[PDB]
Amino acid sequence: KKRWYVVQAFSGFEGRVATSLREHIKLHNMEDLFGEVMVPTEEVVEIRGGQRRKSERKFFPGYVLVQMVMNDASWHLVRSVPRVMGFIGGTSDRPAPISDKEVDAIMNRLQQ
Amino acid sequence: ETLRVDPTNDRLSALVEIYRMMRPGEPPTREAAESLFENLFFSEDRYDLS
Amino acid sequence: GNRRIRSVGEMAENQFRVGLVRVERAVKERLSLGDLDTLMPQDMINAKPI
DNA sequence: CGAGCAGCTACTTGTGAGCGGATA
DNA sequence: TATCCGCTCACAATGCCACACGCGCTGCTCGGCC
RNA sequence: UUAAACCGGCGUGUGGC
Repeated sequence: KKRWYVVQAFSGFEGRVATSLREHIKLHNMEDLFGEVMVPTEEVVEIRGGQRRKSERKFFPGYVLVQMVMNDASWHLVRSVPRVMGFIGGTSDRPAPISDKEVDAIMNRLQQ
Repeated sequence: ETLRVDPTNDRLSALVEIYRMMRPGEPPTREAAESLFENLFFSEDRYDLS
Repeated sequence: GNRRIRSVGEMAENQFRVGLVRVERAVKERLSLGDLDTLMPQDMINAKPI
Protein backbone atom coordinates (compact mmCIF):
# COMPACT_ATOMS: atom_id res chain seq x y z
CA LYS A 1 0.00 0.00 0.00
CA LYS A 2 1.42 3.35 -1.15
CA ARG A 3 1.43 5.25 2.13
CA TRP A 4 1.93 9.01 2.46
CA TYR A 5 5.27 9.44 4.24
CA VAL A 6 6.21 12.91 5.50
CA VAL A 7 9.73 14.25 4.93
CA GLN A 8 11.41 17.59 5.65
CA ALA A 9 14.12 18.91 3.35
CA PHE A 10 16.53 21.77 2.81
CA SER A 11 13.98 24.58 2.77
CA GLY A 12 13.94 27.57 0.43
CA PHE A 13 14.20 25.47 -2.73
CA GLU A 14 11.48 23.08 -1.53
CA GLY A 15 9.66 23.12 -4.87
CA ARG A 16 12.92 22.47 -6.70
CA VAL A 17 13.66 19.76 -4.13
CA ALA A 18 10.35 18.17 -5.09
CA THR A 19 11.19 18.40 -8.80
CA SER A 20 14.62 16.84 -8.18
CA LEU A 21 13.00 14.04 -6.17
CA ARG A 22 10.68 13.47 -9.13
CA GLU A 23 13.64 13.40 -11.53
CA HIS A 24 15.28 10.80 -9.29
CA ILE A 25 12.09 8.71 -9.30
CA LYS A 26 11.84 8.80 -13.09
CA LEU A 27 15.57 8.05 -13.44
CA HIS A 28 15.33 4.57 -11.88
CA ASN A 29 11.66 4.30 -13.01
CA MET A 30 10.73 4.18 -9.32
CA GLU A 31 7.07 4.98 -10.06
CA ASP A 32 6.23 1.39 -9.10
CA LEU A 33 7.05 2.01 -5.44
CA PHE A 34 6.37 5.77 -5.49
CA GLY A 35 3.56 8.23 -6.19
CA GLU A 36 3.60 12.04 -6.32
CA VAL A 37 4.83 14.94 -4.18
CA MET A 38 1.73 16.68 -2.77
CA VAL A 39 3.17 20.11 -2.09
CA PRO A 40 -0.20 21.89 -1.56
CA THR A 41 1.32 25.31 -0.94
CA GLU A 42 -1.87 26.60 -2.55
CA GLU A 43 -3.24 29.56 -0.69
CA VAL A 44 -4.25 31.24 -3.91
CA VAL A 45 -4.69 34.96 -3.25
CA GLU A 46 -5.06 36.91 -6.46
CA ILE A 47 -5.87 40.44 -5.32
CA ARG A 48 -4.46 41.99 -8.49
CA GLY A 49 -5.81 45.44 -7.66
CA GLY A 50 -4.30 48.87 -7.97
CA GLN A 51 -0.82 49.75 -6.69
CA ARG A 52 -0.03 46.09 -5.96
CA ARG A 53 -0.52 42.75 -7.70
CA LYS A 54 2.26 40.53 -6.28
CA SER A 55 0.06 38.01 -4.46
CA GLU A 56 1.32 35.11 -2.33
CA ARG A 57 0.34 32.07 -4.40
CA LYS A 58 2.14 29.73 -1.97
CA PHE A 59 1.56 28.96 1.72
CA PHE A 60 2.32 25.60 3.38
CA PRO A 61 5.06 24.21 5.68
CA GLY A 62 8.18 22.97 3.94
CA TYR A 63 7.03 19.35 3.91
CA VAL A 64 6.65 17.52 0.60
CA LEU A 65 5.11 14.28 1.96
CA VAL A 66 5.30 11.69 -0.83
CA GLN A 67 3.01 8.73 -1.46
CA MET A 68 5.01 5.50 -1.61
CA VAL A 69 5.06 2.03 -0.11
CA MET A 70 8.31 2.23 1.80
CA ASN A 71 11.40 0.10 1.28
CA ASP A 72 14.89 0.57 2.69
CA ALA A 73 16.23 1.00 -0.84
CA SER A 74 13.44 3.53 -1.34
CA TRP A 75 14.49 5.26 1.89
CA HIS A 76 18.08 5.48 0.69
CA LEU A 77 16.78 6.77 -2.65
CA VAL A 78 14.78 9.59 -1.08
CA ARG A 79 17.89 10.31 0.99
CA SER A 80 20.21 10.03 -2.03
CA VAL A 81 18.85 13.14 -3.73
CA PRO A 82 20.32 16.24 -2.02
CA ARG A 83 18.25 18.59 0.15
CA VAL A 84 16.58 15.97 2.37
CA MET A 85 17.38 17.55 5.77
CA GLY A 86 14.93 15.45 7.77
CA PHE A 87 13.01 12.26 7.01
CA ILE A 88 10.91 12.73 10.13
CA GLY A 89 8.84 10.12 11.94
CA GLY A 90 9.04 8.22 15.21
CA THR A 91 11.71 5.58 14.62
CA SER A 92 15.41 4.98 14.44
CA ASP A 93 15.17 5.95 10.77
CA ARG A 94 12.34 3.73 9.41
CA PRO A 95 9.16 5.64 10.34
CA ALA A 96 5.39 5.19 10.18
CA PRO A 97 3.50 7.68 8.00
CA ILE A 98 0.52 9.89 8.81
CA SER A 99 -2.93 8.32 8.95
CA ASP A 100 -5.63 8.54 6.28
CA LYS A 101 -7.66 11.17 8.14
CA GLU A 102 -4.79 13.59 7.57
CA VAL A 103 -4.86 12.50 3.93
CA ASP A 104 -8.43 13.82 3.86
CA ALA A 105 -7.17 16.90 5.70
CA ILE A 106 -4.51 17.54 3.05
CA MET A 107 -7.17 17.03 0.37
CA ASN A 108 -9.13 19.81 2.08
CA ARG A 109 -5.99 21.96 2.15
CA LEU A 110 -5.47 21.38 -1.58
CA GLN A 111 -9.09 22.14 -2.49
CA GLN A 112 -9.75 24.99 0.00
CA GLU B 1 40.53 -11.35 20.43
CA THR B 2 39.58 -8.55 18.03
CA LEU B 3 37.73 -11.27 16.09
CA ARG B 4 35.89 -12.75 19.08
CA VAL B 5 34.85 -9.30 20.30
CA ASP B 6 33.30 -8.62 16.88
CA PRO B 7 29.59 -9.56 17.19
CA THR B 8 29.21 -9.94 13.40
CA ASN B 9 30.91 -12.63 11.32
CA ASP B 10 29.61 -12.32 7.74
CA ARG B 11 30.14 -9.33 5.47
CA LEU B 12 26.37 -8.76 5.51
CA SER B 13 25.96 -8.15 9.25
CA ALA B 14 29.41 -6.55 9.35
CA LEU B 15 28.17 -3.99 6.83
CA VAL B 16 25.04 -3.36 8.92
CA GLU B 17 27.09 -2.76 12.06
CA ILE B 18 29.65 -0.56 10.31
CA TYR B 19 26.79 1.47 8.84
CA ARG B 20 25.11 1.82 12.24
CA MET B 21 28.46 3.04 13.58
CA MET B 22 29.01 5.35 10.59
CA ARG B 23 25.50 6.81 10.35
CA PRO B 24 23.30 6.07 13.39
CA GLY B 25 20.43 3.97 12.11
CA GLU B 26 19.24 4.32 8.52
CA PRO B 27 18.53 0.57 8.32
CA PRO B 28 19.38 -0.75 4.84
CA THR B 29 18.80 -4.11 3.15
CA ARG B 30 22.19 -4.81 1.54
CA GLU B 31 21.86 -1.45 -0.24
CA ALA B 32 23.42 1.50 1.61
CA ALA B 33 25.89 -0.18 3.99
CA GLU B 34 28.06 -1.56 1.18
CA SER B 35 27.67 1.66 -0.83
CA LEU B 36 28.79 3.88 2.06
CA PHE B 37 31.65 1.56 3.02
CA GLU B 38 32.91 1.56 -0.57
CA ASN B 39 32.41 5.33 -0.97
CA LEU B 40 34.21 6.14 2.30
CA PHE B 41 37.67 4.69 1.58
CA PHE B 42 37.88 3.48 -2.03
CA SER B 43 36.20 6.31 -3.96
CA GLU B 44 38.66 8.66 -5.64
CA ASP B 45 36.25 11.59 -5.21
CA ARG B 46 36.04 11.39 -1.40
CA TYR B 47 39.65 10.21 -0.94
CA ASP B 48 42.58 12.22 -2.27
CA LEU B 49 45.83 10.61 -1.17
CA SER B 50 48.21 12.69 -3.29
CA GLY C 1 60.68 14.87 7.84
CA ASN C 2 57.14 14.09 9.02
CA ARG C 3 56.00 17.73 8.70
CA ARG C 4 55.09 19.18 5.30
CA ILE C 5 54.81 22.87 4.41
CA ARG C 6 52.06 24.22 2.17
CA SER C 7 52.53 27.59 0.48
CA VAL C 8 49.90 29.95 -0.91
CA GLY C 9 49.61 27.89 -4.10
CA GLU C 10 48.45 24.66 -2.48
CA MET C 11 45.88 26.35 -0.24
CA ALA C 12 44.58 28.43 -3.15
CA GLU C 13 44.24 25.22 -5.16
CA ASN C 14 42.36 23.60 -2.27
CA GLN C 15 39.92 26.51 -2.12
CA PHE C 16 39.56 26.42 -5.91
CA ARG C 17 38.66 22.73 -5.72
CA VAL C 18 36.18 23.49 -2.94
CA GLY C 19 34.50 25.96 -5.28
CA LEU C 20 34.81 23.64 -8.27
CA VAL C 21 32.94 20.79 -6.59
CA ARG C 22 30.12 23.22 -5.74
CA VAL C 23 29.81 24.56 -9.27
CA GLU C 24 30.00 20.95 -10.48
CA ARG C 25 27.00 20.10 -8.30
CA ALA C 26 25.31 23.21 -9.71
CA VAL C 27 25.88 22.26 -13.35
CA LYS C 28 24.83 18.69 -12.53
CA GLU C 29 21.52 19.91 -11.11
CA ARG C 30 21.14 22.17 -14.15
CA LEU C 31 21.97 19.46 -16.71
CA SER C 32 19.69 16.85 -15.12
CA LEU C 33 16.65 18.61 -16.63
CA GLY C 34 18.15 20.54 -19.55
CA ASP C 35 17.13 19.66 -23.09
CA LEU C 36 19.10 19.82 -26.35
CA ASP C 37 19.74 22.82 -28.63
CA THR C 38 18.34 25.49 -26.32
CA LEU C 39 21.35 27.41 -25.01
CA MET C 40 25.11 27.92 -25.23
CA PRO C 41 27.25 26.55 -22.38
CA GLN C 42 27.35 29.87 -20.52
CA ASP C 43 24.25 29.97 -18.29
CA MET C 44 24.91 26.44 -17.02
CA ILE C 45 27.80 27.83 -14.97
CA ASN C 46 27.88 30.72 -12.51
CA ALA C 47 30.71 32.96 -11.34
CA LYS C 48 29.53 34.25 -7.95
CA PRO C 49 30.16 31.08 -5.86
CA ILE C 50 33.77 30.53 -6.96
C1' DC D 1 4.96 44.33 -0.01
C1' DG D 2 8.44 43.45 3.47
C1' DA D 3 11.25 40.27 6.15
C1' DG D 4 13.42 36.00 7.30
C1' DC D 5 15.31 31.65 5.73
C1' DA D 6 18.17 29.55 2.84
C1' DG D 7 21.09 27.62 -0.98
C1' DC D 8 24.89 28.45 -3.74
C1' DT D 9 37.33 18.07 12.17
C1' DA D 10 39.97 14.92 12.75
C1' DC D 11 47.16 16.20 18.21
C1' DT D 12 44.32 19.22 24.03
C1' DT D 13 44.76 17.36 28.24
C1' DG D 14 43.54 16.86 32.67
C1' DT D 15 40.04 16.29 36.14
C1' DG D 16 36.11 15.02 37.39
C1' DA D 17 31.54 12.57 37.78
C1' DG D 18 27.52 10.02 35.90
C1' DC D 19 26.15 5.88 33.35
C1' DG D 20 26.35 1.32 31.40
C1' DG D 21 28.38 -3.12 32.14
C1' DA D 22 30.22 -7.42 33.28
C1' DT D 23 31.16 -10.76 36.35
C1' DA D 24 30.98 -13.26 40.28
C1' DT E 1 22.01 -8.67 42.57
C1' DA E 2 26.21 -6.04 44.56
C1' DT E 3 31.23 -3.93 43.13
C1' DC E 4 34.75 -2.35 40.64
C1' DC E 5 35.99 -1.41 35.30
C1' DG E 6 35.48 1.05 31.68
C1' DC E 7 32.63 4.45 28.27
C1' DT E 8 31.07 9.16 27.68
C1' DC E 9 30.42 13.92 28.45
C1' DA E 10 31.04 18.67 30.93
C1' DC E 11 34.23 22.19 32.28
C1' DA E 12 38.43 24.72 32.57
C1' DA E 13 42.37 26.57 30.74
C1' DT E 14 47.17 34.53 33.53
C1' DG E 15 45.95 39.18 33.15
C1' DC E 16 46.31 43.62 30.84
C1' DC E 17 47.42 46.86 26.82
C1' DA E 18 48.21 48.46 21.68
C1' DC E 19 47.09 48.09 16.42
C1' DA E 20 44.40 46.54 12.36
C1' DC E 21 40.16 44.19 9.48
C1' DG E 22 35.40 42.48 8.14
C1' DC E 23 29.86 41.17 10.12
C1' DG E 24 27.54 38.61 2.08
C1' DC E 25 23.93 37.80 -2.84
C1' DT E 26 19.56 36.67 -4.62
C1' DG E 27 15.41 33.80 -4.80
C1' DC E 28 11.44 31.86 -2.30
C1' DT E 29 7.87 31.70 1.14
C1' DC E 30 5.40 33.31 4.90
C1' DG E 31 3.52 36.88 7.63
C1' DG E 32 -1.38 38.96 7.24
C1' DC E 33 -4.99 43.43 12.90
C1' DC E 34 -3.48 50.32 9.64
C1' U F 1 -1.30 78.53 29.11
C1' U F 2 3.19 82.11 29.01
C1' A F 3 8.65 83.59 30.08
C1' A F 4 13.99 82.06 31.24
C1' A F 5 18.28 78.23 31.54
C1' C F 6 20.60 73.11 30.23
C1' C F 7 20.83 68.66 27.33
C1' G F 8 33.01 48.31 21.13
C1' G F 9 28.58 43.69 20.52
C1' C F 10 31.43 39.43 18.38
C1' G F 11 35.25 37.16 15.86
C1' U F 12 40.04 37.11 13.58
C1' G F 13 45.00 38.31 13.03
C1' U F 14 49.48 40.69 14.86
C1' G F 15 52.50 42.82 18.51
C1' G F 16 54.06 44.19 23.55
C1' C F 17 54.66 43.45 28.84
